[PDB]
Amino acid sequence: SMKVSRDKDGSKVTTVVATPGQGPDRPQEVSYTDTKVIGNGSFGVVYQAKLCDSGELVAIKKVLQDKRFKNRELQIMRKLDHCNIVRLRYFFYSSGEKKDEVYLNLVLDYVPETVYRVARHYSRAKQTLPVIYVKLYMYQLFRSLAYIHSFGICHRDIKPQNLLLDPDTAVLKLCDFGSAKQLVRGEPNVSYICSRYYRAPELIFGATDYTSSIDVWSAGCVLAELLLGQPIFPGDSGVDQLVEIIKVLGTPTREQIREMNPNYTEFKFPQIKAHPWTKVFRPRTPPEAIALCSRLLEYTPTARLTPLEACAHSFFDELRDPNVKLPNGRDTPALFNFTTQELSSNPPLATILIPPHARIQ
Amino acid sequence: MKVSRDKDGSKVTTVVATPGQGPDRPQEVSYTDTKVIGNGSFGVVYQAKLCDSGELVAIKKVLQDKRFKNRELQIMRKLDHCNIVRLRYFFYSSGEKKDEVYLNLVLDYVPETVYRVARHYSRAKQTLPVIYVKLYMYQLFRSLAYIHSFGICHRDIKPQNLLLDPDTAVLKLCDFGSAKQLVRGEPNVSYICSRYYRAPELIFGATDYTSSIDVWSAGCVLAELLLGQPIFPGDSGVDQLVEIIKVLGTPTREQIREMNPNYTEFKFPQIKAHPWTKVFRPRTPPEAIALCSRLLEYTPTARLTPLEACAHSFFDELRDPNVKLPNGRDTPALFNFTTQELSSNPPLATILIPPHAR
Ligand SMILES: O=C(NCCCN1CCN(c2cccc(Cl)c2Cl)CC1)n1c(=O)[nH]c2ccc(-c3cccnc3)cc21
Ligand SMILES: O=C(NCCCN1CCN(c2cccc(Cl)c2Cl)CC1)n1c(=O)[nH]c2ccc(-c3cccnc3)cc21
Repeated sequence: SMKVSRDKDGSKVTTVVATPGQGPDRPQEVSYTDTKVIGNGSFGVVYQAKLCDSGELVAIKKVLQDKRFKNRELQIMRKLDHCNIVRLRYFFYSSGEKKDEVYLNLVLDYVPETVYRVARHYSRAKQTLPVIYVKLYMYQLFRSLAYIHSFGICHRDIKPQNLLLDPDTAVLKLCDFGSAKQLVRGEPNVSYICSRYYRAPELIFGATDYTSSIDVWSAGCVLAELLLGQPIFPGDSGVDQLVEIIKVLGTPTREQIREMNPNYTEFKFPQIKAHPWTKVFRPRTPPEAIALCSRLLEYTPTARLTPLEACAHSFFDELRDPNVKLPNGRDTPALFNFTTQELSSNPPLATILIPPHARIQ
Repeated sequence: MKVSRDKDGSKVTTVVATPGQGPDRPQEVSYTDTKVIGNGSFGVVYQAKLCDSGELVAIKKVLQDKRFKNRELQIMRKLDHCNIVRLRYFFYSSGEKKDEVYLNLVLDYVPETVYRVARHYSRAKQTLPVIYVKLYMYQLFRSLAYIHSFGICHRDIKPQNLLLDPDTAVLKLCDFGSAKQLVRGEPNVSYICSRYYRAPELIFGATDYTSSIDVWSAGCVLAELLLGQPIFPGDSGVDQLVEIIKVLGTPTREQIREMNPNYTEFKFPQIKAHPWTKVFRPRTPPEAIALCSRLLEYTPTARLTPLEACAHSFFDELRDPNVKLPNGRDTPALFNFTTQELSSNPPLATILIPPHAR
């Protein structure tokens, strides 16, 4: 049930009764107006709306509700609370004319930009994003990956379109969990998740026993794309994607193929040596960024850095400097308020992750 | 290879190349006017002019593994069809720098592709006339019916790999770098075939697929030509599958088992079957929609064979004795079938060869 109405200057106003995303189930009277679509596709429509009272902008994701099982994205969104993940404020059910079908609406934070759009603005003008922003955007993404992985949840669709951005505050928030799923060892999972360009090689090889390290590969493809100005492993087919991976990483040894897809899909690749990673990027590319890419984009999934280990990489040392600031003068967003949940994968890493100045009493 | 010039300042290359569809007696071949016309993954595709007949040719240059023999070459020397690009010659040469051997494939030159022609009508906000949809689709099925009779699967049917001569309306299939003979019992990789056109059993990661993946990809080209845009788009397999469910409906558990037996352990939203007639524009011929529904089937064994598609009622206008091209010329070769081409279903010759043919 929803109650449509108007204000007194015009302005159509919708009022729903929604459940808080987190906390106890205390129903909520939420009124919003100025509804405008901000893109759809597959899952459904994603709207933008303005809250009537406070005037804040929010996003509403409207998908079809399977009457059999409850929506998996909703069960995950309610378990999550992190500064680098888009927050589920409320959620409610509704319809739309007859249909006899139920729609699930997820009221989330609104963030005005995406990494895809920002990287495209710089790419169209023949230039790359300033490295300080690349450090800030990837650190916050690796922080969000270390959080959901602590719960065993794999995003399974890391791409620049799913990385929201506030340009003023440099805050990054991961969004779109319609492909996320808790990965339990011994259980199989579908191999056709994740978008092109960013699929881990074990996904291209059709493996079903993959771990959360596929998110680390996809995040590594985002970092290299921001450095190169174009996707590092493009291709319209899995064969084309693999060729671009062989071009950089080299031919995968037989033991590396076993770690990816143990099924051995029965293919023989051309033998190409290892592209020295320094030749892949621009001349003035920071070598620490090149070092991070090589440690994220590894054939062997267990050899890739964990999200928490990526945050502690030397490429992010500038963010731990006490005098670091955004170019526009403001302070950096919160980068060191780690929780025990966040550090559970490797608590001793807090000796590096939390700089001394972040502990000044 | 011996680089030289003419006498007007043109630069001419002469190599000793082996005829593709011959015994094995190399000749001296000279070409000029070399220009890049394609690149990516495999290598570079050049265009050249034969110094004798002035005939335009395409040279596909790829790197050669010294271990095994290039599988594309071994397939090309076996093929001889009017709707498949012809391997005129092939030769080896150096390049790059680390003493690496390069294989060069001298093929036919066809000036246009289905992708580029369709992209023009899409930009101009119109649809390709159905007569051209008939001619292009028919010749593509004829090419698939040929290679499938050898057990060869193209595994990459897409409009970019469908060359077109606009004046003669001749279609020629090209790009066999993914082609492979599919033998029952042997597994084959599931990461072949380009996006938008991958068969559903490929998205499910099945390794026991048959030649019917080309038929699905063919059906995706037919739907795209009728719509003016891809019918099953998506940057991921989940997105591609959802667009398929919206048209075909939720596949029954029987259809899931026939697609990928492993059952990838996923549950899909229960969407009813979109009426095929509501997918296309109102003026779309019903015979075209009928052919699409018989190509884009969940169960791979339920899809039409390439030969059965050539005999579909959608191509009846092509068998009319008074059909002509919009530019006035006659239709190209459409009925010069061979015994090998019809081996899948010989009784179909009564329909495929109209009474007025030879
Ligand atoms: O996407 C967001 N913001 C984008 C900024 C505004 N842009 C959209 C409108 N526009 C635009 C875009 C393209 C072309 C044109 Cl011509 C135009 Cl005008 C300008 C740019 N989200 C946000 O803020 N909270 C969210 C919560 C969940 C999801 C989400 C997305 C996908 C799947 N599931 C959930 C997305 C957002
Ligand atoms: O592709 C072919 N013809 C079409 C070339 C496409 N364009 C034509 C002209 N043109 C262009 C023209 C006007 C404006 C603009 Cl703006 C432009 Cl760009 C530029 C190019 N092939 C051909 O004739 N024989 C082949 C043999 C093998 C392969 C092949 C391709 C991929 C993998 N393996 C084999 C391709 C051809």
